[PDB]
Amino acid sequence: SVSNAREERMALRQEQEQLQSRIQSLMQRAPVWLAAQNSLNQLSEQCGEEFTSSQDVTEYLQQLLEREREAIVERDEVGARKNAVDEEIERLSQPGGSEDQRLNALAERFGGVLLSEIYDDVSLEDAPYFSALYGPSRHAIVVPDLSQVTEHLEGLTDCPEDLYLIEGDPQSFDDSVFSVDELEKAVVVKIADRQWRYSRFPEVPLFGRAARESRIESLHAEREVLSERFATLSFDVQKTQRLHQAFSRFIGSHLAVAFESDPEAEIRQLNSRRVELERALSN
Amino acid sequence: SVSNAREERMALRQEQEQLQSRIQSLMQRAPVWLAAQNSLNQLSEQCGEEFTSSQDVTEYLQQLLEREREAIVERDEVGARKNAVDEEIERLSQPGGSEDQRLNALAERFGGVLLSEIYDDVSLEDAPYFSALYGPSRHAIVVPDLSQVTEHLEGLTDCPEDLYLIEGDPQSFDDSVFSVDELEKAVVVKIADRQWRYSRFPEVPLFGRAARESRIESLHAEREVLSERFATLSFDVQKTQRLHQAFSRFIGSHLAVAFESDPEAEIRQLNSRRVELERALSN
Ligand SMILES: [N+]
Ligand SMILES: [N+]
Repeated sequence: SVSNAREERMALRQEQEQLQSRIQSLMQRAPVWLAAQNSLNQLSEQCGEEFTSSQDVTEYLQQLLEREREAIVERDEVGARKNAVDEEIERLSQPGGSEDQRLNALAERFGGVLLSEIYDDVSLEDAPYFSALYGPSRHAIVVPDLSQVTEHLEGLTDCPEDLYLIEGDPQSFDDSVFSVDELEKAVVVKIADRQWRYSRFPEVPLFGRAARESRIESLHAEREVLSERFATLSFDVQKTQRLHQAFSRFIGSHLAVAFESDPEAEIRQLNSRRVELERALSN
Repeated sequence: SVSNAREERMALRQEQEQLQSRIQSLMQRAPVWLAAQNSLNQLSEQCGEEFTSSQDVTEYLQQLLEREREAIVERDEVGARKNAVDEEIERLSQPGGSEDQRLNALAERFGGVLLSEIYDDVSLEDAPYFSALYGPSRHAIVVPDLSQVTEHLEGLTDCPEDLYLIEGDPQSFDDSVFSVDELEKAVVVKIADRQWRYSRFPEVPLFGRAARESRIESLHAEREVLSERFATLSFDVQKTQRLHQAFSRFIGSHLAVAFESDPEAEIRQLNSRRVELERALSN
């Protein structure tokens, strides 16, 4: 019967050579599973959440990446709009410049209103065109009687060499009328027989500083709201890309190892089992 | 007979007391008639003439005084005219100033002439009025086709905001026409319905720098001819007023005495006569 008793003994060593080498691997495993556990606590500490599983890690990260891309399009979109205003404003600001002061004085002299002020109200898209339109008549003074001037007309001496005057109701003024051919960024009026004026569209037109200055305020409001939202976004992004890179380090290095049962658990268990085997080889 | 012989003797002393005192006066006379003769030679030396008589002195002086007054009205009249030119010139010179250079460039661009040059020819009395007249159309460019511009019209960018153009023959240009009311040192055009322009007469009008610059030359010519004649006159006057005062000194002091027969002539004559008397009182 020697065969059952001898072969039986083999199988116990056979196993013990397995438990021995099996344990040895768990020992290489430990130090790495240590570093792995550190990184996992740390990264899981960076945000209030609990990672029981590796799938949790992948889930928190799907969300992390949307937070990121969305924040990057908004911060980019905002700053785009911000710069579109930094620019806008710049344009409406440079002033030409300079209308004559004397005119203000004469319009005050004769009861009545300036035209720079009557049409100070006009729109931004229209303002440049209408300035070219009235030719040198832009700074005309509007007075309904034209009687005050005729009297004080002789008196005036220092007035600008050409003075333009128009009889109308400043409160409800009735637009002029021209023989005109509109050209790109310019206008061509037939002022008379065989005579024509070409006036370019100005940057900073006489007419419409009031609707203009008014837009320029609205742009400052918006700009400061943008720079405020931009600040919040760009921080938000930096913080997110910082947790992005957080996950990568961990993913590339410690992710496989973690979510394993501690090595020591099986190392001590296998050991009491190998001691049990050795005792049976002893008995 | 004692009476004839004694009384006869008296009359000889009687006379000798006359010759004695008569001679004494001639002696006071001499030194003064000396100084008188010096001044007469001297003054008669100052100008090539001969004074045989006191009437000669009065005659040369009538002439001297006309030379003087006439020279003083001419020198005064000349300098009056000179200063009327120093002034004139000053006025035509101060330049306003300044017409746009770009215009020159554009008129060269389109075959054709400027209006500042078409009317550069006008008169001085008319120039200021016509400048006020054309309003801002003074610097218009005259071109007969108006075709070159329409093509290059779009291209133009930097041109002054208002550009004025007129189709005519620069060589034989046909004046514009306005609805105008002429005012003192100003003009009032009805440019349109319910619209009027007031342009003051300029000092230094755009039109007529060519008839102006041309007058200004003629004034420099004349001015230098005046300052030349003025120089000759004013010297001539100084020299004359110097001979005027020459005559006065002499007139006030030595004129009575001169034109007398030398004292010594009668002093020696009377003396041989008083010696003859004394010899008869002796005999
Ligand atoms: N328009
Ligand atoms: N005139």
